Amino acid sequence: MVLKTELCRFSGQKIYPGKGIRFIRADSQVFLFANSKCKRYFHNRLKPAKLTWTAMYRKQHKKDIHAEAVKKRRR
Amino acid sequence: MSHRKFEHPRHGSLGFLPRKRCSRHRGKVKSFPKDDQQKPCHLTAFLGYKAGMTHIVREVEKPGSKLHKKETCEAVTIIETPPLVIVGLVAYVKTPRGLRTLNSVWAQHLSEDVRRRFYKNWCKSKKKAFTKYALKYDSDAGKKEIQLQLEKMKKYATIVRVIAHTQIRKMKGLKQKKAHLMEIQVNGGTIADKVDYGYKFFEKEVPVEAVFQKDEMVDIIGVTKGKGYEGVVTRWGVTRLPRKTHRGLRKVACIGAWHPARVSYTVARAGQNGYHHRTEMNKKIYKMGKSGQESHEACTEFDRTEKDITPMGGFPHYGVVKGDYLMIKGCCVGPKKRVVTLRQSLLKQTSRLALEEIKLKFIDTSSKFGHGRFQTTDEKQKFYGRLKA
Amino acid sequence: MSKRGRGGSAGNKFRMSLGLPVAATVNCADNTGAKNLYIISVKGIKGRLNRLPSACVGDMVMATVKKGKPDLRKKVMPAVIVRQRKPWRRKDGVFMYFEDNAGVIVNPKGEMKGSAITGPIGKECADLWPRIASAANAIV
RNA sequence: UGAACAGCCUCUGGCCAAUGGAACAAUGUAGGCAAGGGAAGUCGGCAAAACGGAUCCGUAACUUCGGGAAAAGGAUUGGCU
RNA sequence: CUUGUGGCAGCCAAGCGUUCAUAGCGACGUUGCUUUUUGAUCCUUCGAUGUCGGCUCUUCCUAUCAUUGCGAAGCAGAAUUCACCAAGUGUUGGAUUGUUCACCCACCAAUAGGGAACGUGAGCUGGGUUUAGACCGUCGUGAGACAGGUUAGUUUUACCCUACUGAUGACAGUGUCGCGAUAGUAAUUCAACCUAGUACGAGAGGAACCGUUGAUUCACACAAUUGGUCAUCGCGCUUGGUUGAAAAGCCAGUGGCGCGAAGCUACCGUGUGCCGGAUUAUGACUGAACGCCUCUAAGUCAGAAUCCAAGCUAGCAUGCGAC
Repeated sequence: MVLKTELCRFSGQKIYPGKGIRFIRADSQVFLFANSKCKRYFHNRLKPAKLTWTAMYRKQHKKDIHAEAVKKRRR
Repeated sequence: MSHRKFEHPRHGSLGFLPRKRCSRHRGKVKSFPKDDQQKPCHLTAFLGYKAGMTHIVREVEKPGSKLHKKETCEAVTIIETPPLVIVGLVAYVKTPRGLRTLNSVWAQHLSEDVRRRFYKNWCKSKKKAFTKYALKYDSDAGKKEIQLQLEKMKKYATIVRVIAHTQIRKMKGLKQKKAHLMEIQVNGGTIADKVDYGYKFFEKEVPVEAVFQKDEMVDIIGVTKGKGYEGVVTRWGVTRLPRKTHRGLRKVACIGAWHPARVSYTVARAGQNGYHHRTEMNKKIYKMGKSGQESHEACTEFDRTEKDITPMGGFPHYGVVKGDYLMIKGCCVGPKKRVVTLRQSLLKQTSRLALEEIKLKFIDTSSKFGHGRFQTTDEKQKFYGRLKA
Repeated sequence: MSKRGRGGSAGNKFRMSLGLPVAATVNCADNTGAKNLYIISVKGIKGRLNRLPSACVGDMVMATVKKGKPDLRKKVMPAVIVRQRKPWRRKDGVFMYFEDNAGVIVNPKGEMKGSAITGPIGKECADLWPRIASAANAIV
């Protein structure tokens, strides 16, 4: 598909060349934001795991769980 | 001076001075280059409807400034440019009052062409089977009339012109069904040959590829988007008057001087803005094509992957392109769903702007904001749907 | 009569968004002991009526030292803007902006007047002024 | 709710009469918001705007020792259990 | 009106300038022009022409600061200085003062000078001048005065007519496509690269032409992008209050907040902005007048940011053609 690209360091999405906004930080780090939604989160100090649109979330569930213990007078 | 010797250049051009409503919905170039070139394949203009705008990335090449070569983003206007039905060969003889038509020839078989044309051009939106155009002549009477014109043309050396009309009925997405009759000049060789060809040329369409060559600098002429009625500030580009508060903000202060008892034409005040005829010159025609049966699409992998030139979800307020397309450099005058005409550059010089072609890499036909690039990526989003999407 | 050229910078290569008018306070990104510069004028510009001269990344700028050590203080020296918080557009089409607005004080020879840079330097600045480039911790 | 006879919402009591309809253009009037910069605007920070309540910490040269003082400047503030 | 006073431009040429009156200047004088100083005047207006400055915007003027193209030089290069055609196009930001003016800082190709009811108040501001309050100093017995200072002090009305701006529009009817009369008219400036560490120069230094690329300022568009906007009250969040709760919502003159398409919009985003001719300045040709000789008398060539097309915008609604 696309062979020349950047990668959004927030929302994960491929950024086309001739697109996006790159924040140059004072410590010389580069952060790549696909669009204005992406960069607002960074400025506001959102962790991407903090359910932003749900960026670097997506983590596995498990199943249900037993009725055991958690204070119920057994030993 | 008289007062304050700190003076500014004048706001708003005097060559773009009457900012007022265009006479017709389609711009009409008032002169054309002179007949000096190839035979009546060379129409000097073609018409389309501005579809919207897209973007293309092209890999430059120059050396003067610091950075050069490598990819560059570019704006490009996409225009749907259907093949156009040339109706007639019209004989305009030059006079010392400027050109005068002697007669106009109309095709041998019009019965749908003039009937879609007719809610301006004439009037009434196809009701009871009416709005009348002349029906084709007696068989050998009408043919004789055409050849009588050939004699007149070939004795004074007529500047050959063509009446054509835009068949917008080949497009669907644009809600207008109404053909626009227009005059496009024919350029080429000797009078006898060009006229003879021109008779045969109304018995068949003319495509995009046959009027413009790729790379060419083409002046694009249209009528700007209508904005409505607008202030001084956005009509002439004057300053706001500056204060904390002030009984006029978006205003000019003084519109003359005491002794000439009359307001100048050059002073800036409000009025209509937009819907103005304008010419915007020297636009590189990057690509000409069409959906399926002209162009391929793209060449796969590095070149680019196949991407239809419409953005997914269609152009806002236009329709969806699924036909002819023409990539003309940068911005283009007009809104969307208005006639734009392309007419070859009068300054045939070129010189060095582009010169060399500059192979199409990316189209930016944007389907993004979290997804996109046709088919597979759209499928990925649809996977997170399915039974309510 | 004609003033003879050189000095004033050169023809940028892009059209750039003005971020710093006159009378702005702008960080000193070198270790002369100066720790605040004041942009007073722009070295190269031609302006017009009412409109404040404004400068941007890579431009040659005129500055006075507002605060720091008294040796630097209240002297007027040329400066080059190394960073500006207003976006710069590169040819490729990505927009690059910096965290802070900073300039360095520079010699009239275009060599640094400062011991070292701190923070990144724009590619644009390095091209125009190659002796800012050879003072650079980082070039982006 | 909250110090509140503050504001806001509501009870009780009282109106529904503020000519009505349509478009909702520029231009006004009245109300908001603006990236980056931050008074360079201007005779002048005019008002917009920001600060703001409180608890804790911290508090100046000076002074008629009473004050300045809520100086400045910071941090804190929920739901629920 | 006038032009003493002011400003600008000449004539003469004693001198200066190593030399050398006249590259550039120019005494003692002397002739003009202008109203860009201010008076003189009372012509006009006191049953009423709104003062000054600034803010803003225009047009014009040239005695042209720059740029275009040129002629001088005590122009080697180069700074620089002089003169010409020329208002085509620019001619700046701040600090302070009500001050325009002024005076600095700082940029620059350049930061020219003047006018338009001392341009510009039913466009503004109201800071100065110039009311009523008031303080101080001086003068005055006093009341008061002050070309002395200082502060606070109401800016009314356009809907009429024209101008201008845009909107429609009756001439067989109805309607098209054109033509293009006439009017308006646009691009500007700079640096880097190359030339070139070259020409030139003893060295120090140090070009331009041409070839190249972008910027600056202006103009004209457009929303791909990017940024801004939110009344999609679209979605989420949150507080107070209100539906007993649940759920789904209501009210806070748009409740507040984070986002937000579509639309609009930003040298706060992008892209684009034309070349032929006729000529000027000026250098020339041939060549008399003036046997020779001369850009000129006759004839004639090259030639400008000029001008006129080209081109671009109104489309003659009282021009017209074809259909």
